[PDB]
Amino acid sequence: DAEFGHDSGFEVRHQK
Amino acid sequence: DAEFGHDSGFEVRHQK
Ligand SMILES: [Zn+2]
Repeated sequence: DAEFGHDSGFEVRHQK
Repeated sequence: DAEFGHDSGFEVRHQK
């Protein structure tokens, strides 16, 4: 699991 | 899941 904080994060950092 | 590539991403971007 991770999506409770993970949207994406690859160059753009986490947006939520 | 996203943990297979998620280590973080909040300030540093994704490292895994
Ligand atoms: Zn992430």
